[PDB]
Amino acid sequence: NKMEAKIDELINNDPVWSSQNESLISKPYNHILLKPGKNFRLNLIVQINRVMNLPKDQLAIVSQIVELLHNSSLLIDDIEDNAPLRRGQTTSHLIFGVPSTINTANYMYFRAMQLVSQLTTKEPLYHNLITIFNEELINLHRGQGLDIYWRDFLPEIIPTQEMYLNMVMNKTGGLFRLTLRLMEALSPSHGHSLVPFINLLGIIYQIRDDYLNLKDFQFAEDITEGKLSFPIVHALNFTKTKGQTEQHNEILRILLLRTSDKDIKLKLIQILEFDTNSLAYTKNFINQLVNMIKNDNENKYLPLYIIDHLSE
Amino acid sequence: NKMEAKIDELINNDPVWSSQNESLISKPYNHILLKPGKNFRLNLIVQINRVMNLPKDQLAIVSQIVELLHNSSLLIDDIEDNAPLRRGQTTSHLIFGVPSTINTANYMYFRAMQLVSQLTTKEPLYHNLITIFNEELINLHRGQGLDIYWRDFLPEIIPTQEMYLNMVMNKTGGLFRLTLRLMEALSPSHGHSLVPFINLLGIIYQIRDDYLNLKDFQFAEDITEGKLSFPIVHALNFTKTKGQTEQHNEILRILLLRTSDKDIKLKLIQILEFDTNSLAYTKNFINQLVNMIKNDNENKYLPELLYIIDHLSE
Ligand SMILES: CC(C)=CCC/C(C)=C/CC/C(C)=C/CC/C(C)=C/COP(=O)(O)OP(=O)(O)O
Ligand SMILES: CC(C)=CCC/C(C)=C/CC/C(C)=C/CC/C(C)=C/COP(=O)(O)OP(=O)(O)O
Ligand SMILES: [Mg+2]
Ligand SMILES: [Mg+2]
Ligand SMILES: [Mg+2]
Ligand SMILES: [Mg+2]
Repeated sequence: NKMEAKIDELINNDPVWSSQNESLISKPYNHILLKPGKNFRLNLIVQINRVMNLPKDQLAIVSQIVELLHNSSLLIDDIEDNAPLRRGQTTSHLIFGVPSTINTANYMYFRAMQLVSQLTTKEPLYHNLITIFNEELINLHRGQGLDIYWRDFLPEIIPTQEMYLNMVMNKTGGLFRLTLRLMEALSPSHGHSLVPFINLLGIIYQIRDDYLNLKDFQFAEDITEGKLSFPIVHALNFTKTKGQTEQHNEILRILLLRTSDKDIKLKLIQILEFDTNSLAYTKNFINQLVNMIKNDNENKYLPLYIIDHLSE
Repeated sequence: NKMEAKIDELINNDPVWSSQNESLISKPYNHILLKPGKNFRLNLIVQINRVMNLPKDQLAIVSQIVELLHNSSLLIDDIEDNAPLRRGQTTSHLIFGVPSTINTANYMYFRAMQLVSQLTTKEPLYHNLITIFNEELINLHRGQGLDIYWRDFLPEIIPTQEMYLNMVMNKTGGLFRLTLRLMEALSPSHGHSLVPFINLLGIIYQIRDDYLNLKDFQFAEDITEGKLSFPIVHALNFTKTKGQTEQHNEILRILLLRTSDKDIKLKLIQILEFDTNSLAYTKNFINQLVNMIKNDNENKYLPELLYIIDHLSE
C-alpha cells in the first residue's frame, strides 16, 4: 500500500536533485575556481571578439563553456599527473579525494555541453556548434592520452619533436580551437579563419609551460611526473643522435625515479644545461615561434601583449 | 626557414592522429570489453524494440552508444570505488594505471556522443537525441556524486532510504532512461511511455546489486569500499531510530576501516542479518518491487520481460 504508492510516485517523476545536492557535487570545482587566470582567458576571448563581434551575452555563454571545460580538464589532469599544486594552491583531489574530483570534473564537462544549446536555437547552427565541441574534446583526449602513454610506458617509446608537436596540436590545441571555432561559427560579421594563429598560440603556450617548469626551478614538478616535456624530448633525441649512451640513460633513469629530491632534479637540469643545451634550445624555439607572429607584416596569421603573458 | 615551413604546415592542417595512436590509447577500454554482459544488455534492448520497432541498423547504433557509455562508466566507477575486480577479472586501472584509464573512459564518452549523429539526418530529431544523451549523463554523474560523497565523507551525512532511492534514480536510472528515451524518440511507431517501468527496473537492479554483494558472501567488496548500500542505509537508520547507539557506531567504524578482513566483514553482515534484520528487509523490498510488475495485469507499467527481471543481475 504505502510502499508501492511511494515507489509509484518516485518512478513517475523526474529524478530528484536539490540545490543542496548541487552544492555538494560542486565542491571540487569551486575549489579550482579560486585559482587565478580567469582574467586572462577572459581577455583573450574579448580581444578575439574585436574581430568576431558576438553580442555580449552570447559571448558570455562561450566564456562560461570555455571556463568549465578548462577547469575540469585541469582537475582531471592533476589526478593524471599526481600534481600536488596548481597555481600555488593544493590540488582538489588531495582535498576532496580522487573519486569526487573525477566525478565532478566529468559532470562539469556535461554541464558545459548543455550550455552549448543556449548559444542558439537555430537547428543547423546548433548541430555545427555541438560538432565543434565534440571534435575538439575528442582531440584534447587523444592528445592527453598520448602524453600519458609516453610517460607511463617510458622507455618503450621516446617521442621525436615531430611526435611531440602532433601531441600538442591535439592536447593543448583542442580548447584553443574549440573556443575560436565556436566564435567564428557564431560571428554575425571577417576574413581568413584564425585557426592557424590559434594553433600557433597553443604550441607556444605548451612549450612555454614545459620550459618555465624547469627554468623557474633552475619545483620542476614535471621531472617528478616523468613527463616527456619539450626540453626532455630534445635532450633524449639529442643524446641518442650523438651516441651519448650514458647521458641518454641517465636522463631516463631520473625520469623513471618519479623523484621529489631537489638534488636529483637539479642533476637532470645540469644534463640539460651543460650536455644537451636543451633549455637554451627551447628558449630559442619559442622565440622563433613568437617571431613568426611578430614579423607577420602581411597578416597571414594575425587578423603582442597576450602572447608575451601567454603562460598565465 | 625549414622550421617555419614545418610549423606553417602543422598549424594549417587538422591535428595528426594515427590508427596506431588510436590503438595505444584504447587499451583500458579493450580490456573491459573482455568482460561478459554484452549479450544480456543486447537482450533487453531487443525486447523493448519489439515495442519501439526501430530498424535493425538503427538499433545497432543505439546499442553501440549505450555500450560505450556503460563501459566507460564502469572503468571510471572502479577507479572511484577502488575495485580490484569486475566480472571476475582484474580492473583496468590496476593494469594500465588510473591516468590512462580515466582519460580513455572520458575519450569513449565523447566517441559515443559522436555516434549520435549517425542515428538520423534530420536536425530537429538530432537535437532531441543529443538532449536526451546530455540530460541522462548529467543525471548519472549527479547520482554517482552523492554515492561517492556520502561514502567518502561519512559520517557527515547518513542518507535515509528516501535519499538513497533518489541517488539511484539518478545514478542507475540514468543509462536505463537514456537507452529507452533514445528508442522512444526514434520510434517510427505504442502505448504509454515505458520510462516508469525502466526507472523501476533500475531501482530493482541496484538494490539487488547491493543485496547480492553481501548475500553471496554470507567477497562483500562493498564493505571494503565503505559504500552506503541499500542494506547499510536501512541498518544505519534502524539503529538510530531504535537507540542502538553502539551498533550504529560499529557499522560506521567497520565501513570506515576499508577492510579486506573476511571475519570483520562477516561480523557486519551478521549484524545486518540478526540485529537490524536489514537483509530480510532488503529481500522483502526487492520482492515487493518485482511484484509491482508481476501483478501488473492491467499493463500499467509493462507495455520475456519477466525473465530479464529475474536475471537482472547479469
Ligand atoms: C582561444 C581563445 C579565444 C581562448 C582560449 C580559451 C582557453 C580555455 C584557453 C586555455 C586552453 C588550455 C591551456 C588547454 C590545455 C589544458 C590541458 C589539457 C592541460 C593539461 O596538460 P599539461 O601539460 O599536464 O598541463 P599542466 O602543465 O598545466 O599540468
Ligand atoms: C533500458 C535498456 C533497453 C537497456 C539497458 C542498457 C544498459 C546500459 C543497462 C545497464 C545500465 C547500468 C547498470 C548502469 C549503471 C552503471 C554505473 C553508474 C555503475 C556504478 O555504480 P555502482 O553502484 O558502483 O555499481 P557496481 O556495483 O557495478 O560497482
Ligand atoms: Mg599536468
Ligand atoms: Mg598532463
Ligand atoms: Mg562500483
Ligand atoms: Mg560506484
